[PDB]
Amino acid sequence: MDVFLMIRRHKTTIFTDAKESSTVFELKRIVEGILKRPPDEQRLYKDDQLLDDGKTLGECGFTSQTARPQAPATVGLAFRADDTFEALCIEPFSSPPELPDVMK
Amino acid sequence: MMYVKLISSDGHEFIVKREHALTSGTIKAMLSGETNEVNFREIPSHVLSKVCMYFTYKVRYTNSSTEIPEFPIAPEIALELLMAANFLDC
Amino acid sequence: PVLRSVNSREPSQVIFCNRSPRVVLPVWLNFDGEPQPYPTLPPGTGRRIHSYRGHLWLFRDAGTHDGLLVNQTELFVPSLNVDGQPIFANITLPVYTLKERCLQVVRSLVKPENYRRLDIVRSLYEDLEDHPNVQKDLERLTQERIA
Ligand SMILES: Cc1ncsc1-c1ccc(CNC(=O)[C@@H]2C[C@@H](O)CN2C(=O)[C@@H](NC(=O)C2(F)CC2)C(C)(C)SC[C@H]2CC[C@H](CN3CCOCC3)CC2)cc1
Repeated sequence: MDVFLMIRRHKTTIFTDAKESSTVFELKRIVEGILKRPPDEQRLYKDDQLLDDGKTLGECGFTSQTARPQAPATVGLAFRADDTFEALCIEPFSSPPELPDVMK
Repeated sequence: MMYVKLISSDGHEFIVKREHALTSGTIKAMLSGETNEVNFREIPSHVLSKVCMYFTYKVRYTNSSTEIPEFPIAPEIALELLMAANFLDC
Repeated sequence: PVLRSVNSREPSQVIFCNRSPRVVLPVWLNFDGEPQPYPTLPPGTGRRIHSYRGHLWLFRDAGTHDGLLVNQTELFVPSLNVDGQPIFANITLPVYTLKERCLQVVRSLVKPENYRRLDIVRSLYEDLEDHPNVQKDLERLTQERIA
């Protein structure tokens, strides 16, 4: 049961598909190849809580319905550089203009 | 697989599988006359984010007998998304 | 017309199942090829109906006339029932192009008169104006068959 998700950190966003039977660690490995940082330096979060390596994606709550291709679920990322793991900071997307009047 | 980077006007970076990005003929060309990166000076993140979601949606549900969900487009982004679409030919 | 129903007079029973989020308008092409409207099916509904073999059906959004697919193609021709089993015609949303979908939403929110007021390139006005219709899709399908 493939789940579709967005992995975001700072101004970076990754769009990837994973199985519900896969784990945080397997997904941290996915981050490796793409972003060239080892799993030891990655913390992956659902909302504000760390996802423990070895918990299946469904367990983490990334249910098939919750993470859909049209509306992907966000898996947070923060990188551990040197002394401390960094605080989670996912920058927001641009704010849309005001709806034009004709549409209003 | 192979990935590519699509960057918005406001500087957000989106990493998408190449085959997903190749959904757009315009992105294909930009990719080939090296860097696997493309910069969109006129597409803001709240549009380009939605474009990447479309890439995911088309690939999964193209040539599939699963019931196809409706692609959600909010009103406040629709006009900008249309503009981006016409340019990207997706 | 190549795209026309034929008077089989051979009855067939079909179940039209709407597997779309859209209100479906069933469209029947008469023996002279003319599109004919039929009762609408709301989302999540299905009906057992009577038709005859060789008759041609297409399925559309009732309000917007957007194109819909029946059994993953555009045209449905009822086959010969087998074992008392109704033939199932499943209406599904297509995978629209992003542009076409964007046009659908804008058309839904902007009255046709005000299309020119939008701050968009001219080529796109003409696109918003070219509302989806049955007459245009029939000519395409004919030429594809000719191919
Ligand atoms: C409930 C529902 N929800 C979404 S759709 C839907 C629905 C709803 C009705 C159907 C009926 N089915 C057809 O109309 C099939 C379909 C197509 O195959 C043409 N057609 C034919 O019946 C053609 N006639 C012939 O082919 C022949 F005589 C040679 C055999 C024909 C179009 C030339 S006559 C149609 C008349 C219509 C009136 C009816 C008699 N009553 C009862 C219905 O209204 C009031 C008076 C008798 C037949 C089917 C689906």
